[PDB]
Amino acid sequence: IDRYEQVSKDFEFIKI
Amino acid sequence: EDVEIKPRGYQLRLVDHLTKSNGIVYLPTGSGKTFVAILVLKRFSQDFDKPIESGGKRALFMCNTVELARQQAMAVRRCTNFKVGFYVGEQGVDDWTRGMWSDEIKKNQVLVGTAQVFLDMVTQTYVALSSLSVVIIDECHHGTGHHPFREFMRLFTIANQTKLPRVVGLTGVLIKGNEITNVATKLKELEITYRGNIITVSDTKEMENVMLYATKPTEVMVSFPHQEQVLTVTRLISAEIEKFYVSLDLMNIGVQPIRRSKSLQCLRDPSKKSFVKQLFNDFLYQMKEYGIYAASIAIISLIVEFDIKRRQAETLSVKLMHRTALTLCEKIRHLLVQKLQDMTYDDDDDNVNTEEVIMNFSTPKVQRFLMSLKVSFADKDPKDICCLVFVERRYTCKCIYGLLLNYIQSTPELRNVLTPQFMVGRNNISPDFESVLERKWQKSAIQQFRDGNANLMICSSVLEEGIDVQACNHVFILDPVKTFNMYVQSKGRARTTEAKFVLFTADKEREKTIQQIYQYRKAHNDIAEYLKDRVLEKTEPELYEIKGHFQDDIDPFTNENGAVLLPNNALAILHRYCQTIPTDAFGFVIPWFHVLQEDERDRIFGVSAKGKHVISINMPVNCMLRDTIYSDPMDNVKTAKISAAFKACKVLYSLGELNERFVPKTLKERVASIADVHFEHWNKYGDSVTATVNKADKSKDRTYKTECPLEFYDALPRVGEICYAYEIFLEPQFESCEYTEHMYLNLQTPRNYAILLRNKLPRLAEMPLFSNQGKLHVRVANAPLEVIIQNSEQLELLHQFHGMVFRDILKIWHPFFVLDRRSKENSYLVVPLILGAGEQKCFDWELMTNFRRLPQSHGSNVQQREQQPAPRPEDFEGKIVTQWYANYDKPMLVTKVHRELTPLSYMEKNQQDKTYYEFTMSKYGNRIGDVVHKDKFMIEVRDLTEQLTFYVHNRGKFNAKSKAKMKVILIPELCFNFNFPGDLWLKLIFLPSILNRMYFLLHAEALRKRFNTYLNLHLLPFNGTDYMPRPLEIDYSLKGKVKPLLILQKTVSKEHITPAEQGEFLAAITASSAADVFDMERLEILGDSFLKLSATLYLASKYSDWNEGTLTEVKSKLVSNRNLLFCLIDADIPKTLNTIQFTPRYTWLPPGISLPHNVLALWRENPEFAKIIGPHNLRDLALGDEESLVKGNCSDINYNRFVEGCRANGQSFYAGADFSSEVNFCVGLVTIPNKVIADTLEALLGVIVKNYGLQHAFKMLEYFKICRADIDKPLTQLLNLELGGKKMRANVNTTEIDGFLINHYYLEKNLGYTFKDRRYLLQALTHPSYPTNRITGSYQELEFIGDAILDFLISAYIFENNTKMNPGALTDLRSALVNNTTLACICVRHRLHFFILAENAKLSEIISKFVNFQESQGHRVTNMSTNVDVPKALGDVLEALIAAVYLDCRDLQRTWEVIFNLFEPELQEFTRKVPI
RNA sequence: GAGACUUGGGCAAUGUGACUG
RNA sequence: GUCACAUUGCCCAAGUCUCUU
RNA sequence: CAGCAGUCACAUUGCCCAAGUCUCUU
RNA sequence: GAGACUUGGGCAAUGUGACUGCUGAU
Repeated sequence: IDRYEQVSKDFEFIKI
Repeated sequence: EDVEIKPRGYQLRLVDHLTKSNGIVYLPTGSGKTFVAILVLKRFSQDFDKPIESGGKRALFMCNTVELARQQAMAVRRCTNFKVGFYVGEQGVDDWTRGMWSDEIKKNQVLVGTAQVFLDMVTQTYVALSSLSVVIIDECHHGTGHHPFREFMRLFTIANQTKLPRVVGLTGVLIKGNEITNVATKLKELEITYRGNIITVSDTKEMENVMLYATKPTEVMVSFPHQEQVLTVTRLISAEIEKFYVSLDLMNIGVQPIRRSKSLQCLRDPSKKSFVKQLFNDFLYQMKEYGIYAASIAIISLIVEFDIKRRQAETLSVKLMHRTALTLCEKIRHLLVQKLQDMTYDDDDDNVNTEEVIMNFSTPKVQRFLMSLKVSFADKDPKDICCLVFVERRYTCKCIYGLLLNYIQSTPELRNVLTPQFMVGRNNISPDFESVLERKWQKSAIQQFRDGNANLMICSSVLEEGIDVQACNHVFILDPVKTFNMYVQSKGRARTTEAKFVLFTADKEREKTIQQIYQYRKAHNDIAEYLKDRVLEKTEPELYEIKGHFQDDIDPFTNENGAVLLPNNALAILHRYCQTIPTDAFGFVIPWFHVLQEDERDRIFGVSAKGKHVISINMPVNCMLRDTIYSDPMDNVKTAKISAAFKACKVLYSLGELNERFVPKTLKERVASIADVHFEHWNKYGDSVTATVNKADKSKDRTYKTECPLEFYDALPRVGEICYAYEIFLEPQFESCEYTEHMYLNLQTPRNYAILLRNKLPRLAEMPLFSNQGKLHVRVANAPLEVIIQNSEQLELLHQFHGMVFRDILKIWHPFFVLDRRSKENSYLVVPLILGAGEQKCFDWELMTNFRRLPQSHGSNVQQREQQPAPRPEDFEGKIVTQWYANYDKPMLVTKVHRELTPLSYMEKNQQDKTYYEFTMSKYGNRIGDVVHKDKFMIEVRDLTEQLTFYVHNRGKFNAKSKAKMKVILIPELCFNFNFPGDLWLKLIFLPSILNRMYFLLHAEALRKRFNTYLNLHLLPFNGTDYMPRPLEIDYSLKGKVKPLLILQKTVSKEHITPAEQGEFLAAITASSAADVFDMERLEILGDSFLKLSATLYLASKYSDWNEGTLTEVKSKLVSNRNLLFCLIDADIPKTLNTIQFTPRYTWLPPGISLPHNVLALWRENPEFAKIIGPHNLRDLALGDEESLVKGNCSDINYNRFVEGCRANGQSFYAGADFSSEVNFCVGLVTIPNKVIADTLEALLGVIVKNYGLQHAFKMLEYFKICRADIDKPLTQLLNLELGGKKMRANVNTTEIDGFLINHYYLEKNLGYTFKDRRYLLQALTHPSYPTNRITGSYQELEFIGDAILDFLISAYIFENNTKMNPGALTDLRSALVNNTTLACICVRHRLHFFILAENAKLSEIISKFVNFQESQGHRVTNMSTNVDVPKALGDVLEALIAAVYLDCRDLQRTWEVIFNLFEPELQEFTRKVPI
């Protein structure tokens, strides 16, 4: 693998 | 603190119910459960100050951790009026005694401490359990299993089951573990544990306002992808990582102890080999989990930790492996940084480039962590940020910290607001990254967080329980939640309002995490359902519950005084006891455990134990029991192990072994051993090893009685016996001058006085007697003249002659004396001898037949002198006269006769133009009418001295008496004449000074014979011997190769043994107070030094399994003056010692004369009249002449007088007065202080070592039962006394020597003694700080014996080579020659500091600065500029190296040669001015 | 040769201070 | 192990008186 | 007595991973 | 797989004691 896979900036602090 | 401590709405009823019965409270953290515990103490504060023995009580506050112990100590000190005892291990508790514990209990009304401390306090029964009013239990949810809370709670059943202390349980979470299903099955375990009901606040809704202080935070979660993608470089680095694992498996490190799995399955690698494996496994886990940039700092941690491990490595083999690991870690760092630098070609913005490289190489989980923190903070105020971040592992904490610093620095929005911190549990990792271990930061990270310096808190599970922290505004759980209690307490750590709880979860494991969180929610909601649904009933009568719960394990053991041994605690005490054994080079100090094979169960206990495991315990090679003990049949390996340990402890204690207090068993008693192996004879005198006296000079001045010598007892002759007469020779030393004519001529005359003895005498050497004219040498006749008492009247006449001589001619008499013929103590007669037939002298019976009554001087009148015949001129030549007209009765010695002078005499200097007749008429004409015989005769006379104690050396000086003295002439008829010749009178004056040396000379001869018989010296020079005359102790203040020492030369050869001169023994007898020319004091120093050397060597040889401290503290009592006094008293010596200064006129009893026998009987046999009669009563016994010289007893009037003397003393102010000081000499009693008896003991030792050498002196020391003989072999020589072991010798072979001895020939080139065994040298050069001390020891043991060796050698050299120095300056210079500073100067001059092996911070610089100072000062001995500290180690290095040199050949001559070669300049420089 | 007597010097046994190992 | 300062005893230097003519 | 630091053994609670045994469901 | 139990490596927290090493003051 050349490099890691970037992840999306946006998300949600979903209630658990 | 404050008055706002008014209780919350719930605590009052809680403490109310806690009084009725045992209770446990379940409230969330931050609700003041500590305060309600303090309230419980307040309610139960009735009986605190009263002592236990009077019925008083106290309380006990149980704790879990030392940090929480300090926290609760602060919490109880802030708002209580009692006194609290902060008890923590590793100090005090293991060294305290019952007195200190009880005294602390007397003052402290409540105590706080960890669980095991209270376990040891209670099981060992320092105080009764009933002495505690209440017991406070923190973290009661741990009260299950083998945890110490349950172990202590077990003690309640076996103890007195009445008036039991109250127990209260406090916990934020009630259940620990994942067995949360059917929680009622878990609550009842803790309930029956404390036999108390669980209680929770019923008004939760109304009291939730207080719970706002512990508000439930909002619960959110972040999901991240967990794709299984890994970079190439990881697969590369793993290859050499596993290669290093394989290579380390092939390492050649030294031997290691037994290590294997918990259940004793196949072996496991040692700690020094598996620690690096574990560290690399953790590093790989971190790298895989958190990303490459995380590894970029994890690797730095690995290097900075392997560097510390290398620095702390003792063996050289470990250093190479750590260097290889360090190189591999450097390579890993190189690859990581190479990957990072191969990335980051896109942009030149260094801050943005660093931020984007942190974002990129980070794993998606850590990336989500980063952006979640960024969006949570978003450059808000620092005071708004207060949170805890919980991860799993310690290196995880450190790595996350290291990457978070870089991430914060890479973002200006977070640079000024985030200040992270980290700390972990007991595995204390260094909190620094770029520096070696040199940090000293007293304030812990918790204190730093409390100060507000740090805002973001990274922490492991250490902060989940117990520690109270500010109410943080956020909680981020980076790692997945795994346990219910951890989740509950983590959610409770967001204790403030508006707090946020953030959990990070994987995308592909999100559903199971949600399910698990929901399960925890249901469990937490169901925790309170058991108490809510509980039927309202007490928790008391079910004792069977506790009995069954506590009887499942192994039953305990109890004995007298209430001491109880916990079976679960047997392993610790067994290991502690087995660690006290003297280890070998690689001896194992732990029991060896070996489970028996399958078919070996029935070989011991039978077929009944097929499934029940049985294991044997193997004792170490130096245990008290060398056999093995087998376990009872148990269903599991761990229970079998604990049962075996418990049985081994029981067996050890049943022998006296296993310390009663259940301890490694061994202390002051080790001493007791040797002690009584020695001080056993103290008990018969009222003393013991533990008894000391420091008041009223008790056991310091003791009364002793004296016995006559063996040759004067029953020496009185009788009728029809062969009597022996030894004449006395007086040789004049002073020249014949005008002032010394008479003292020469009349003292050289043949007429002498001699002693009549019924026994034989040895040959007595000549001694000097100092008189006014000079010195006189006296010698006794070697061969006596045999005579026989042929008639009773002859013996009576001789005894009367003796009595009247002692009564008159010397005036040494007292009114109460009686002429003694019955008592045989020091009884003999003195008689004069004259030529009767040939050269041999027979009895001068003319003297005895005339001088029964001495001529009484009387006045003669003119009529009497007219009738008196004219005296012939020869009637006065040599006779004694005295003037009767004068009141003086003093005798007058005739010097010159006058046949050519007339009473109308010639002129004189004073009475010029005057005659003696005119002078006598003018001066004494009142009592002379006229001189009738006034023609043809006068006499020239000179007086004689009155002094008797002719011991003073300088009393005989004549420098100022050389001046002119008048010539005195008397008229004959006016002075009364004695027929006694002054020839015998002049010699007879010296008699007491003869007898008071003859006494102690016979005593010294007896002692010499005893000490020559016990040491079997009966050779030629000891039977036909000739004794050298008396020597003079001048130092009594009364006016290249080496020369072999004379003290040791008579040890390997017998020709050099000088015969023990009687003068030496006499000097050893005479104390300082005797006021004589010789003394014991000089020999005392040498004797003491020899005693010290012998004691140290003997103790270090018999007890090679002890430490130098115990050896010193035992030889102190062995050599103490208290021991020597009792030893010599046991030797019954004191009857033969010379202390008093010979006061003859008052205290020296005459030999054949003593006070009446009835007085002796009724005043010595009666204890009620032992010392009630004083000298004032004795002097009144002026008995009659027949009542004193023939009858031998007192009359009735004198009987009443001396029987009422004591009563009159008891009826006057004389009552209670001391009648023992020099007035108890009648029975021969003498008062001598212990400093005399001891000093005489080592004086005899010094004489013996001087005359017979070291070997015979050490052999004689055995006679005094101080150096007790060994049972296996009685004893051996002082040399070749085989001593050594695992502390005086290196425990490595010759191959490992050179690895510790970099240079040996370069030390040889200056020392000069080629070692044949370098182990002693290595042990002497091994400093305690060196890492080898844990397996090999230190140089202290060799230093201890080298000190004594050097001390004795220097003392002997300064003794023998300087004959006229008072012990003072002599041993004073010794101290200058044995001082630590001059030893350091010797060490630095000979450059021994190169080879000294040590590892310490100051010590590294002190030696260098001191050697530089000495080189700059030119090796100038201080015995200084800018107070430079002396390296006291170097002196101890020399003190151990001297012993190492000695032990390599066991010869003292080579040791002294080496010492002289070392010390040659100092023994020539110090002797001049002896710098003090 | 001895005592009486004072000035100072020298030596050894008790109390304090301090040094060496 | 040894030294310095305050208390008894011994032996001297100075000088004095008494005793021995 | 106090501060700081080093080495090593043993003890307890809980936790996941792998393997195996029995009861038991399938 | 549930339940009973065990083995082994692994993780975190807790605690004891032994050994020696500093530094300052008494």
